[PDB]
Amino acid sequence: LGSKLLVGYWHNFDNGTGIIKLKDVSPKWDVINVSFGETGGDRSTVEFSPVYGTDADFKSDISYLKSKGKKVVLSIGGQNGVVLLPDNAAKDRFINSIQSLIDKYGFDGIDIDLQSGIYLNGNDTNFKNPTTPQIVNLISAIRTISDHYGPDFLLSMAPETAYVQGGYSAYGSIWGAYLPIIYGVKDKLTYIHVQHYNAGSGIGMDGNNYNQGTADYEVAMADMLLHGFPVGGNANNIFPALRSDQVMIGLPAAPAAAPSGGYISPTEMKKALNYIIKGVPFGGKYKLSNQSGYPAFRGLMSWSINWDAKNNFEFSNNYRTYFDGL
Ligand SMILES: CC(=O)N[C@@H]1[C@@H](O)[C@H](O[C@@H]2O[C@H](CO)[C@@H](O)[C@H](O)[C@H]2NC(C)=O)[C@@H](CO)O[C@H]1O
Repeated sequence: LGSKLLVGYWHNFDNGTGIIKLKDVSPKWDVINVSFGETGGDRSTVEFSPVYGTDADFKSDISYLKSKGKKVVLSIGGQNGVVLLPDNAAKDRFINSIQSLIDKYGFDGIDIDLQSGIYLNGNDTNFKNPTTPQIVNLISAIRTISDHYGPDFLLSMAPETAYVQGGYSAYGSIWGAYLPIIYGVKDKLTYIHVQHYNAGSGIGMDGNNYNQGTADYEVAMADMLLHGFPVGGNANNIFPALRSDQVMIGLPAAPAAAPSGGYISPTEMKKALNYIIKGVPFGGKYKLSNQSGYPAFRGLMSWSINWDAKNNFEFSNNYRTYFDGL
């Protein structure tokens, strides 16, 4: 896996942007997050069927990409996905159904993109030791699935900001709810790409409010994970820094990819990237915690490959050239 990645979500569906067959995906993407595994009635058995091709065709397309150095990852969740693991039985259905799918298609890893059904219960106050079954069991399942595969099974996650940086303001309900998951699987975690979009405003470690889609916002939000931060207003409850190589930023490929805002122009985003990676500022209001940068910052994720293809390949072309240019 390269040191500066472009991770692109791939639509296993036509939402009007069309279907791109796997071999027609731009090689600028290093990792392809196939979207999405979802559940039926039991909310625990994950299901997936390719939007084009026989199962064997799709598996073959995945093998081809892998032969080219690309990673093809199964994403679980997104917008409409629901996974509920109230008990061990549900956890086991989740584990087994996901392993079967990885075995069936040869996926390189999994991406956790669960955006519903995840809450810190009352009394669940310690991110190092969660008590909410959904959280405890998700952690357990993720470790178990990761441990079912070889030395470079890829694990990623794409939580919304409330679940992560939100933990700076509160710890309970959705606020900070992915912190225990991140912490619980950090030794297996390849990288996390929080969704810096459909997000409104975020509070930086300088206590200031930042608006999504601005360079300052992107730096302030990433710095939380790069530096670590106190949780829920408690100076004595510090969430530790992840490895810089575990930190990515998730962005919309085009304005329309995130209908509630979040899109940032590459020209503005490169300002943020230069500051995060090299400690080179751009006259912004946010001050980076390490003013000489975090060189090992892992790269950018985008929703999505399909949106990118529809937007003059702006995201993939701009950021591949930027990262290659470093
Ligand atoms: C990772 C990620 O961006 N997850 C969310 C996306 O799922 C979501 O895109 C929407 O996904 C739906 C399936 O879950 C599609 O039906 C829907 O068409 C698609 N919407 C668009 C505009 O592409 C994005 C939307 O910005 O939000 C993410 O949170």
